[PDB]
Amino acid sequence: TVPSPRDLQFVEVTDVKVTIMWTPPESAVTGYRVDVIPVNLPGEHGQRLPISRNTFAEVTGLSPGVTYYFKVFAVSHGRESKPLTAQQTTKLDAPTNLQFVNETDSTVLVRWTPPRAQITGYRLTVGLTRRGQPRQYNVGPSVSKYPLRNLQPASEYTVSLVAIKGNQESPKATGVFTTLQPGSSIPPYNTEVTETTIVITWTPAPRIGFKLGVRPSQGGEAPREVTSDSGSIVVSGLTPGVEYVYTIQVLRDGQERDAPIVNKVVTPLSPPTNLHLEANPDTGVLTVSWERSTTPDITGYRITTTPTNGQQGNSLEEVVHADQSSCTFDNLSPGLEYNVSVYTVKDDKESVPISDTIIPAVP
Repeated sequence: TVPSPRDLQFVEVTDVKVTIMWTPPESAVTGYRVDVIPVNLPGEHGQRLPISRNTFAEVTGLSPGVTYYFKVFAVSHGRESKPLTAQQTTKLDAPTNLQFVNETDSTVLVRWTPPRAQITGYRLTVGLTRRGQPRQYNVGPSVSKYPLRNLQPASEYTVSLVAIKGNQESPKATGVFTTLQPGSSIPPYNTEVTETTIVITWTPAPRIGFKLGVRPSQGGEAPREVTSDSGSIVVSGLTPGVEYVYTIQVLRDGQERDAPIVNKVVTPLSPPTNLHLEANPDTGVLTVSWERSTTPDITGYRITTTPTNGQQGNSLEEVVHADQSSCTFDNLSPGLEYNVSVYTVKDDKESVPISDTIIPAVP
């Protein structure tokens, strides 16, 4: 009979990571192994951590806003103790890429990318950067844009947006914008950002054009700056996962007669490509491999397996470092269909996955 550890403590709790530590039993122990199991959600994925002599464990690759069981087993003489078990809910992740479109000198359209967690609403705060207290707006959980009105012209505003889920609040997404000078008419424009492009679109008009500059906010790449009267400018060749300052300036009769509009955005992470699944019927292990993501400075990859038949409890995931272009899954039922997905991971951010299905041949 192996005595169990004691006093489970939560050292770090973020949206994607939980660090736990515990007190050893008063007996000689080979090491500890940690299981992480979702409490309520069947679509979520668990993890099994290898044995270690450390009295703490850092668990990453968790889903924001999800409750997990954390179970610590002591190991001795090849036998395991009863688990030391505690529950923790991860925090919410913040909305990303607050974007602003100037419509008039008093109206601005706010846009953003919703967080990964399931939410019940947003709290949107907008106020003059250097004057007074900001207004607050209650925003619904399904929307990704909000119109602002009665703004002071030629004035800089500070904007914050937090996601809400019941009593839980995410960290804030922040941004700044400056309204147009009074009475100024700019053609209606729209912006979109992808992994490698920043695009501006508008309806062409005689003697009106746009200039779009893009440069990395942290430096490291040469700046870009091009113009067009065609109604669209596509700046491609950008690096995924990088913060870019992009500047828009209207051109009237080929001349710059209005102040430039300054914006900031982070390009989405790029997924891995060329996913391959190979199942060995004689050993029972599945090998997953991919071509590295084109995103530099990622933190790793997250690999999930899910049976396509809605089964529960057979949903494990693996987190690997960025030098790994492969991983293996051991106990998958042969003859059954599994969906395997691989995500590029950078801190609490993830790419869209690359996915494929496999039927392990039952020997």
